[PDB]
Amino acid sequence: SKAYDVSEAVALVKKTNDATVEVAFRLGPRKNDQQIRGAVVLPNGTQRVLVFAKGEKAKEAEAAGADFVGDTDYINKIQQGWFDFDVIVATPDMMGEVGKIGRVLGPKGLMPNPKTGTVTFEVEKAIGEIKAGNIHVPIGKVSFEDEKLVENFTTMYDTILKAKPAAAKGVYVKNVAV
Amino acid sequence: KPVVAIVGRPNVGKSTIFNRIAGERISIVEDTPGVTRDRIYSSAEWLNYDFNLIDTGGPFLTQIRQQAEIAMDEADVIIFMVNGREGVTSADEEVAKILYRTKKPVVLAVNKLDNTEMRANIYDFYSLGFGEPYPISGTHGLGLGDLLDACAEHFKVIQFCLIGRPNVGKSSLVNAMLGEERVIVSNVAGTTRDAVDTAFTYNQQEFVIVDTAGMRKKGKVYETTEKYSVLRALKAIDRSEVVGVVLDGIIEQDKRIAGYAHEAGKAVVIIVNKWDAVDKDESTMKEFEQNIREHFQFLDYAPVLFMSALTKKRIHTLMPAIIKASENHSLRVQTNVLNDVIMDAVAMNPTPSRLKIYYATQVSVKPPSFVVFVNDPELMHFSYERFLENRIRDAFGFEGTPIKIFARARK
RNA sequence: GGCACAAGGGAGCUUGACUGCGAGACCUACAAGUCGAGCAGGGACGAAAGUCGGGCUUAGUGAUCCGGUGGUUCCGCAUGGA
RNA sequence: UGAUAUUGAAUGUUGGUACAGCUUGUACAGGAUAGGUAGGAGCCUUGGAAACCGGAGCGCCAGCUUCGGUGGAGGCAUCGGUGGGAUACUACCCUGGCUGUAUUGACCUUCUAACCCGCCGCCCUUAUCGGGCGGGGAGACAGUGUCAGGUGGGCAGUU
RNA sequence: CUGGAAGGUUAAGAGGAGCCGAAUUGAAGCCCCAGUAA
Ligand SMILES: Nc1nc2c(ncn2[C@@H]2O[C@H](COP(=O)(O)OP(=O)(O)NP(=O)(O)O)[C@@H](O)[C@H]2O)c(=O)[nH]1
Ligand SMILES: Nc1nc2c(ncn2[C@@H]2O[C@H](COP(=O)(O)OP(=O)(O)NP(=O)(O)O)[C@@H](O)[C@H]2O)c(=O)[nH]1
Repeated sequence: SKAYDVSEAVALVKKTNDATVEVAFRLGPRKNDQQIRGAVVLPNGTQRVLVFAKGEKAKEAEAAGADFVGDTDYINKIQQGWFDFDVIVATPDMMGEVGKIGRVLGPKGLMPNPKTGTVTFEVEKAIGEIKAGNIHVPIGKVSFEDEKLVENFTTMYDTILKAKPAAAKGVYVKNVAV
Repeated sequence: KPVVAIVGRPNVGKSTIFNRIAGERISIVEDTPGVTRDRIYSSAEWLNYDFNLIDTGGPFLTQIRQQAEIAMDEADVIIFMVNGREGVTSADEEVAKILYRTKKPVVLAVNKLDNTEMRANIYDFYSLGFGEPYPISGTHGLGLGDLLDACAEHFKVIQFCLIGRPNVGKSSLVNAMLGEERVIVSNVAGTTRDAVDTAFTYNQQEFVIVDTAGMRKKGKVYETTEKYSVLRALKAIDRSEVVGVVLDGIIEQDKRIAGYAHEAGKAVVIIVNKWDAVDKDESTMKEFEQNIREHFQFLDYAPVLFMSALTKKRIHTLMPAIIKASENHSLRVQTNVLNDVIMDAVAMNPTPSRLKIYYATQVSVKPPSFVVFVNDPELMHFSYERFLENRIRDAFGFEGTPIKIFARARK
């Protein structure tokens, strides 16, 4: 019945366990025009990112920490197989070509789309930062200390609010479930 | 022949596309509420191929959506429009749920992309798990070639109209005629929005009935270009030759509604509805019979018919009435016989400074029309013109149709 | 008003049957309105130079105040955006 | 010709809201055949966990959801993938209900105080005006101020 | 014009088998009841 505080819930989701502390947030479609879906680099913070870099952009992609780049087309290797691993990003030139292949990325949630900051010319800066109207966000672990998830939820809430959606009218906040 | 249908959500350029395929009958505005409210048919042409097209809609929402499901099944291939600018919405999956259980072919389309730079952002549209999206634009004719082929891949008389004022029962009238649920009926005025085609055969004879959603007072039409729908009624009148008028068992606008039809040179028939509502006993019909005769005198040839949609009485007599008006509206006469009687009229009325009559002949057969060769075109009097009119309408039938009369000079 | 050097026929694909653009006839009231000089960009059997079409004018009513939809290195009323 | 303030008091008839609590989504899987967000970090236990037998809702009329004492420390086994899934949820939420909680709305009786009287008495007063007290009758409608359907022959404009 | 459903038809069809049309459904209208004559 009682709404706890932020300084209490970080110390208490220690006790709700090495598990991962995640946050749900009910948003306030009618408002799809100014919907609230997104990604931001995190403060208090293993992935396997595979890139689709084209041209010279592969040359800076092999030194940042990526596992496999490609031989400029391995979607034929993606056809009939392809246990995908963690994250797929791309570049704004071959995205259309990969896209015209079908929904091998539709119901699997890895389709490159430049609304998320994942399809850009800065592939070296993109590898290094990734490593019904609702958003899910993993802010961290159980084993993090009490001062880590406070900055993590603060950064994510300031990101949500920094993004005060248009048609701001009416309540924006409905629920925080830590 | 193959039948194609388009479904979707409010604001997806559907009616717009359908119009761009062929014609502009479909009403187009910019707002959430104003959408095509029911099925409508047409014809198309794409190579040897010649399929049709079914247009659907996005208060009362259950009915139209149900009507859309009716279309859904009896269709051959499915066109599923969706917007491109704002990505994926809740309503998209909502409709996708029924599409998944709809064991029919699906071709997806993406609108609102009218420039090359906007052609992208299609990868995101891979959720449906359907085939390849093909962008299209409404303002411009972009990307339609790929779409049509996408459809062609799976691809293997008289007309009369009914008009009136809103909230009279005109929609109930039609559906009952066919005996089929075809158009939406509601107790609120102006439920229907735009004209709907319906083709059917009666007694080895095919017919085409049309609705016009009723019309309010001419000063009473102040809305978000709902005149844009009113004009569609006007075009419909031009399309067909016979008009039936429906009054509920009299207001001057009903006379004004009959105004456009009479001047149009189109046969017009008087019909009443809801006869069950009023008292129904001996000699009741006379009161209305002379009231309409007294009110309406600039028309006389219109026969009077009685029907009640709810109880479905006398509805059989309505159709035949229409056929009789047809040939009357398309009938020529022997010029010898016509001029044979013109003089008898002048013999009995030798008081036309004096007009002279020499000749009269039928020229326009589409609508009973003729021309008289007199000495002085100015010397006439409209009453005398009204005199020669009745005489001819009494020599022969010419009933249920108007007559236009012309008077050329001697020359 | 043509005598084939403008009614046959492989290829040359093919409505440049185009995007830029301009000296004279007109009617000469002009506006308007029309018809045909002259030229960069490859764009052709093309090789020597031939290309703005169905070889008499005969049309898609007036093509417009017909914009309400769209690209904007143009303005934006105190400074940013709208 | 319909809304809204005058316009108030109690009955039942209901509604609409929100707040809790309980319950709901059988699907082409998975001990059957369930909506948008993590592959565990098992439970011993309990109308049966194997079989075992009530109860609806029901049913997708299949076969489930738990209230759940026999066998019972036995049992399925978190665990995998004939459908795009796959547990122990951090769990949020919707959907469809039920329960009660409260805040209103509306109809039925309606009572009187409102608001009314071209009703009868007394006084101002010598007065068929007017006014003040009494009774009486109708009583929350009426009428009264602002918003929407005919309708003016009443007023214009007009070629 | 008035009821009371009985007598069937169901009507173009909606549907269609063989070969243009099987079966099978299908409002009215025909008193199929008189009173009525406006
Ligand atoms: N910018 C832009 N606007 C478009 C395009 N196509 C349609 N629209 C706009 O979208 C509006 C909605 O289209 P409309 O056909 O009226 O939709 P509807 O009649 O409601 N039927 P539906 O909602 O199912 O599509 C149109 O009036 C037009 O202004 C397009 O390609 N680009
Ligand atoms: N009693 C009775 N009611 C009727 C009759 N015909 C129609 N109605 C009713 O009158 C209303 C009018 O419906 P509808 O057919 O939409 O009339 P409309 O509005 O004039 N047609 P539209 O919707 O195209 O404008 C409906 O409630 C219908 O049930 C009739 O003969 N008798």
